[PDB]
Amino acid sequence: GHMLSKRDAILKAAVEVFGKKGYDRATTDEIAEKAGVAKGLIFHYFKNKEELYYQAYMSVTEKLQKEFENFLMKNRNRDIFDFMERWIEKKLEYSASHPEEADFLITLVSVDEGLRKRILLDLEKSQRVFFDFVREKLKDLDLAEDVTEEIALKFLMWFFSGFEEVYLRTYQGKPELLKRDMNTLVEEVKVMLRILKKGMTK
Amino acid sequence: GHMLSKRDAILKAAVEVFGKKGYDRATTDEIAEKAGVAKGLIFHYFKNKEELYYQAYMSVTEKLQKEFENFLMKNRNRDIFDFMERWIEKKLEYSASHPEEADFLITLVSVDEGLRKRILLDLEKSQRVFFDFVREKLKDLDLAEDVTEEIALKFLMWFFSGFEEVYLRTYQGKPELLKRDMNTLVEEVKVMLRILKKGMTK
Repeated sequence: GHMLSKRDAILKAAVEVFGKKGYDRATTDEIAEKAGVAKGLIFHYFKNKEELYYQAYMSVTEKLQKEFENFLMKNRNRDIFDFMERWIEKKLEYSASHPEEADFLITLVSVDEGLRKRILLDLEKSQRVFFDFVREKLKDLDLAEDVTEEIALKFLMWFFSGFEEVYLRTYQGKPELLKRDMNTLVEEVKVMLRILKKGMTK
Repeated sequence: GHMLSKRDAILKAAVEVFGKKGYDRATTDEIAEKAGVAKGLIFHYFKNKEELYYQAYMSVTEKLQKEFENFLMKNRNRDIFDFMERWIEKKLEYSASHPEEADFLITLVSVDEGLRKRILLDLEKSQRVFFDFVREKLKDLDLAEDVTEEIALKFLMWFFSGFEEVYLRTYQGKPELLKRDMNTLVEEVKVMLRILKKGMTK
């Protein structure tokens, strides 16, 4: 019976403690105890706590990216609002089923600005897949002749990404509550995208 | 030539260091050096760093509340979207002119959950003034017969409060950039509220 590589064990423990305590409050002593490794092995694979946080972050966002690209490739031809609605439903389900990953991702706010910036630069190339897709699909739309593709794209991304942020924070450490509110959230999201569509297009 | 009371000097220094470093990284040693007081006087007026953060937070949100209630009392009779547009313009101006307060307020995310929760409970009574006002003005509207006052109010507050959050973070430590982007931001905000209005109402 094979176990996790020592690297993946550290990363899973990292995802857990960081998510619980936050970056600043978490200790690599604790992450190592939790991983069932000697304090010094964190140093071998990672060098320092900042680098641990960073690889942990890339490792989780890499998982998410694969999910997304599969979804993209299957639902590419959909109407852009239908696309987003469906995608949000899917992220809602991931989050309730992967609460430790969820709690961890939302910790990106509380890290020193230089660490956070590094992550967003190294992440820009992947987040631009969804961004370029929407920008593309917006061309197939009848935009209200006071609304720029720029404003539409801006509004749409901000709805999409702030919604993520709002529920992750509201339901941090409370997965069963998210699950209880799932159906309502999905229906609220539906109407909201229908408001954007209507207000946004001719 | 009278100076700040020692309490207000501590609080102003608190607002500055917390805003710079964040709650966890900031030290009360540093706040006291910065305030030109002995390390022990923080303890006399405040007891601990958590309590310092909390009074600092109440003190800044108390300033904001007075601004808001004056604005409310003058612009009470406006159309609710016109009201919000104007209010956002005003908050944009405050923030660029009071960048240290701005940077400080956005630190509420990175504090331990129990401190953050305390602040939001003690703050609920004041934030409900704006909330109850909007809820009230929404009754004077022709809501699209798939849109509940609940969803409308939810969408409107989330636009309003996430916009605050987005610009505070985007322009953290960069007041002259906010000022440069002011006019564009105000115009983007205008169109976005016009999209909500249109999508939201008959």
